[PDB]
Amino acid sequence: DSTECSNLLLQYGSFCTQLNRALTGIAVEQDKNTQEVFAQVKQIYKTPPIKDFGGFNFSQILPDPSKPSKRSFIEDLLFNKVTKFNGLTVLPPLLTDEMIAQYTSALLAGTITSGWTFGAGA
Amino acid sequence: TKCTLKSFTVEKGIYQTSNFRVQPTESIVRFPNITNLCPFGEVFNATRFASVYAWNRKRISNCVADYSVLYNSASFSTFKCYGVSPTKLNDLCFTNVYADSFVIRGDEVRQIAPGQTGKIADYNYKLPDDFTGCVIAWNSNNLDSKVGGNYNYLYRLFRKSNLKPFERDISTEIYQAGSTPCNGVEGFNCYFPLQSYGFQPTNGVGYQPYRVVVLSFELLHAPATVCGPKKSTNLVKNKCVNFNFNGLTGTGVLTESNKKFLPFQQFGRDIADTTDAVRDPQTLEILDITPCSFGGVSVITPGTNTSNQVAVLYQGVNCTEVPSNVFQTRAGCLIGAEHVNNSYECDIPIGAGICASYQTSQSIIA
Amino acid sequence: QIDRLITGRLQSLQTYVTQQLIRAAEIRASANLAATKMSECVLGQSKRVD
Amino acid sequence: QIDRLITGRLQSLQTYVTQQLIRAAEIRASANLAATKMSECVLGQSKRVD
Amino acid sequence: QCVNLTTRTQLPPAYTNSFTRGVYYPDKVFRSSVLHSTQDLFLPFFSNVTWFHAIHKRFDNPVLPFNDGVYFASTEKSNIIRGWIFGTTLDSKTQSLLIVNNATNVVIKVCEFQFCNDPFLGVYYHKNNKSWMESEFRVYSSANNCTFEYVSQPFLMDLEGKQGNFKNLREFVFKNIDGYFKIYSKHTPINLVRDLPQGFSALEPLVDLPIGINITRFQTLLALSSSGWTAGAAAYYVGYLQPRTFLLKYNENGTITDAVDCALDPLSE
Ligand SMILES: *[C@@H]1O[C@H](CO)[C@@H](O[C@@H]2O[C@H](CO)[C@@H](O[C@@H]3O[C@H](CO)[C@@H](O)[C@H](O)[C@@H]3O)[C@H](O)[C@H]2NC(C)=O)[C@H](O)[C@H]1NC(C)=O
Ligand SMILES: *[C@@H]1O[C@H](CO)[C@@H](O[C@@H]2O[C@H](CO)[C@@H](O)[C@H](O)[C@H]2NC(C)=O)[C@H](O)[C@H]1NC(C)=O
Ligand SMILES: *[C@@H]1O[C@H](CO)[C@@H](O[C@@H]2O[C@H](CO)[C@@H](O)[C@H](O)[C@H]2NC(C)=O)[C@H](O)[C@H]1NC(C)=O
Ligand SMILES: *[C@@H]1O[C@H](CO)[C@@H](O[C@@H]2O[C@H](CO)[C@@H](O)[C@H](O)[C@H]2NC(C)=O)[C@H](O)[C@H]1NC(C)=O
Ligand SMILES: *[C@@H]1O[C@H](CO)[C@@H](O)[C@H](O)[C@H]1NC(C)=O
Ligand SMILES: *[C@@H]1O[C@H](CO)[C@@H](O)[C@H](O)[C@H]1NC(C)=O
Ligand SMILES: *[C@@H]1O[C@H](CO)[C@@H](O)[C@H](O)[C@H]1NC(C)=O
Ligand SMILES: *[C@@H]1O[C@H](CO)[C@@H](O)[C@H](O)[C@H]1NC(C)=O
Ligand SMILES: *[C@@H]1O[C@H](CO)[C@@H](O)[C@H](O)[C@H]1NC(C)=O
Ligand SMILES: *[C@@H]1O[C@H](CO)[C@@H](O)[C@H](O)[C@H]1NC(C)=O
Ligand SMILES: *[C@@H]1O[C@H](CO)[C@@H](O)[C@H](O)[C@H]1NC(C)=O
Ligand SMILES: *[C@@H]1O[C@H](CO)[C@@H](O)[C@H](O)[C@H]1NC(C)=O
Repeated sequence: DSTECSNLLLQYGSFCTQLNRALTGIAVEQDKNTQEVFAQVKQIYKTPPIKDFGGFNFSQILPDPSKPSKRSFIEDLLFNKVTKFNGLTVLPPLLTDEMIAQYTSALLAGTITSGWTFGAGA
Repeated sequence: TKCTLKSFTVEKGIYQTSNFRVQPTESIVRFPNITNLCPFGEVFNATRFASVYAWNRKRISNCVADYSVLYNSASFSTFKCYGVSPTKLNDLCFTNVYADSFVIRGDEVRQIAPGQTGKIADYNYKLPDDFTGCVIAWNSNNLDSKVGGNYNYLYRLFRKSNLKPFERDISTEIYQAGSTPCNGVEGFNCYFPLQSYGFQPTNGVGYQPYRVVVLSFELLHAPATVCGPKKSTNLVKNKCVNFNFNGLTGTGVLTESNKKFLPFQQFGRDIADTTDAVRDPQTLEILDITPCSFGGVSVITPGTNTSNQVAVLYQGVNCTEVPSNVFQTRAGCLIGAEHVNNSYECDIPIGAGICASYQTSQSIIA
Repeated sequence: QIDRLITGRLQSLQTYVTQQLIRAAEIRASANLAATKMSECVLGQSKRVD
Repeated sequence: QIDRLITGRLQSLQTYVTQQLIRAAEIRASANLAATKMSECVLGQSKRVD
Repeated sequence: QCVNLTTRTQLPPAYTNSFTRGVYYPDKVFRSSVLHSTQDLFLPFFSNVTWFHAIHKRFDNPVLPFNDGVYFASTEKSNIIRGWIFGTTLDSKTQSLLIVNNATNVVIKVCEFQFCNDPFLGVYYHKNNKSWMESEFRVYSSANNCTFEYVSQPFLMDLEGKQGNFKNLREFVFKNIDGYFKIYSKHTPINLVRDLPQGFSALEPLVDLPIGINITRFQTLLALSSSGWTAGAAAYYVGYLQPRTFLLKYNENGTITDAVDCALDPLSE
């Protein structure tokens, strides 16, 4: 909120634009990495209602419909253990926690019901 | 977007063209109450006044001199200042002010000025060349005069040498006119230099009594004790305005706060040393100062070869502070896109799980 | 004085941007490693030791 | 004149710290590669070519 | 008046330790749940302070230096410790600060007072009324120049009391920064006999007197023809301030709870 300061700053050059471009590239590559890590299959798989997985009990890593969020018990434990000023703007990520949980559940259901064939093809 | 990308063929995507910021609307300035102005309410209209050779020197204590009540008062005869403008008196501070009040004849008022010389201005009271202050005189013939002439107003007339500025004489020895040493009695070469003027209610201009005061403005290595009356405007509850709470400065939107301060704390700061809460000095209420809405203006638009309709996104800005459907998202206010309840593949990433696309009668959807 | 303040704050911003770029490079390396581990261990059976 | 020296030496220290951070990132990548090669060639047998 | 008391018992100057005292608010800034680091004149933790204890006999109140501020604490009972003296020469040649708190009001005046050898305040006892009444004001004798004057509101406090141990604690901090004579104060109920309490208590500002004079030494004023008297059992402490860094912890309501001296021990560092 100054006038003469901006007039004296505009004479330095393209430092403003360079820093803005660097921060924008960082913000874009963050979402790029988030998509490259989780979003690997373009098909959201769902586990069947029967939990007869050969004796194994995947009732602590799969989503629970009774909870308001679609995260599992371990995911809730992980989220619980971790807790617009003058020129500071925090941009929200593209893929929210709900979409990340959906991708994780899809990968888990694929690994359970298809082994490794869901990655190489159908 | 065309000027930012420096081209005429804008491709499909979201581009950050410019930035948005809510400009302030007012410049409110507040200060505590102005109570206990100064002893000027009684030092000017007092009953008795000292003589010209024994003028009093009342030191002004810690009080804000209200010069507006004196300059705008038409009851006074003359109002002149030296070294400082009368209008800027209420906007400055001083360390010590001495008010010298006395009774002088109407014709001798002209000689009471810096740089003057004569009989009264050199043997009773003298002002320096660099005197900085004001002079105030007013007519008092309606109450200081009496039938038959008054003789209680003594004055010194003859002296052996000139007096220094801001000097008061106490000794009242007789004046020596000749070379013969005076033995304390009058004679051909020894006369009493102290006399008394006569003020009558039937005397015209030049013989009427005029009460003149001398205000001395001096500053040295000491904290200021007398300043001007600081004004206070009316505050606004919720509006992006400029604030000045007793020397502070900034721009933000105020709001009712719940932080219970301490009786001696004035303004609060959060982590990283930033002022986030101040106290109104008048009503003694606590109100936070959040920064005004600001963000980036992103223009969501498809390829130029497809269409020219665009969509504006204000990142981190509420839709109420923006001022053709207006839809509010968790990433910012989006103007120019129709929000649908269906789900499609993300074409133009916006943020917070929302994307835009140019589909179906035909407009940008979110 | 305004020029001195502008120079100091611009140097601070440049230092912050450099630190953020280095940290973002580290985070990108970690994310590439995590994506590789995902694609190998989760979507298959990696014979790579440790 | 002392302020000029302070500014120059501060710029020199900033440049040195930036170069050291970049070299430390390079050496961290090299050390991660070395640890991976250790775990995959010494503690086992890797079928990865070259 | 001007009386040179001589009937006093000679005792060596006692010493004690101030564990955690002199922690005052460096500014008027509110802070909630944040450990702020400030660098100003504070009292060093676990420092050697001088102890003046009046016995019965023992009425020690000499001229003490005043450099970079002085922390004044007095475990007082029956309203003995009333006022203080401030100045640079104390011989009516230069300006000096006078602070007196008698049974009516806290009178503060800045003139060129002429202080005598042993200035004090005398209070009668059991004058056919069963009530302590003050009748002596032997502090100064003249005042030619004056620059500031303050007369607080009149009030009535008790002047009697006889307990086996002290009940009130009065801590003060006096500084002179750019002519402003800052005054901090805090009171807390204690139950001790001859020891300084071992606890933490924040010191809040009370008044700022812009005297604009340079103070070099100070002196206290205790409560009581020229010989023969009985002084009340009371003691006061004096501690000098030094420029040291302290880490202050503010609670949710904006009050200091504990402090750490930055240069006291490796753990504190
Ligand atoms: C797969 O693992 C989950 C998680 O351990 C198992 O759920 C847990 O089952 C036990 C055994 O019944 C529950 O303990 C008891 O449950 C009864 C209700 O049946 C409750 O009244 C008792 O107070 C006690 O808690 C446990 O609560 C339950 N935990 C959860 C989070 O549901 C599940 O049974 C396992 N599946 C199989 C097939 O073993
Ligand atoms: C400054 O003056 C205002 C009024 O001009 C005072 O506000 C009043 O305060 C009294 C006491 O609490 C209330 O009973 C009135 O209702 C208030 N009036 C208004 C219009 O607000 C204010 O208290 C004064 N402040 C100081 C520090 O003296
Ligand atoms: C109390 O003692 C002081 C100090 O001895 C006395 O002050 C002296 O007074 C004499 C006579 O006026 C002077 O010649 C000395 O120069 C003074 N000394 C100092 C250090 O000031 C004072 O007079 C004594 N008061 C009484 C009542 O006996
Ligand atoms: C405490 O001190 C104050 C001021 O030194 C005394 O107030 C004076 O009292 C006398 C006697 O009534 C008056 O003539 C003065 O005008 C008062 N001065 C002021 C400034 O008000 C007060 O009497 C003292 N109280 C006691 C108990 O000694
Ligand atoms: C005396 O003068 C002051 C200003 O100089 C004024 O405020 C006050 O009202 C006057 N007194 C009377 C009784 O008019
Ligand atoms: C925008 O302002 C409205 C009105 O105060 C409020 O209800 C809404 O929650 C605000 N939106 C955000 C994102 O803060
Ligand atoms: C989406 O659903 C909400 C909730 O009923 C409704 O108000 C809104 O009109 C719907 N929008 C569309 C485009 O169908
Ligand atoms: C304080 O200093 C005195 C004087 O040497 C000494 O006798 C005493 O033991 C010291 N006290 C502490 C706690 O250091
Ligand atoms: C006792 O109190 C009364 C009333 O104030 C007073 O007149 C009298 O002088 C006091 N006694 C003495 C000895 O002063
Ligand atoms: C009192 O103050 C005046 C003006 O500051 C000065 O001229 C005078 O010498 C002072 N008196 C004494 C005794 O110092
Ligand atoms: C300031 O303090 C010094 C002592 O350091 C003293 O001699 C002097 O009189 C004081 N006042 C002024 C105006 O220097
Ligand atoms: C702050 O004040 C409130 C209200 O007086 C009180 O309930 C609360 O306990 C206080 N906080 C602390 C930490 O004591």
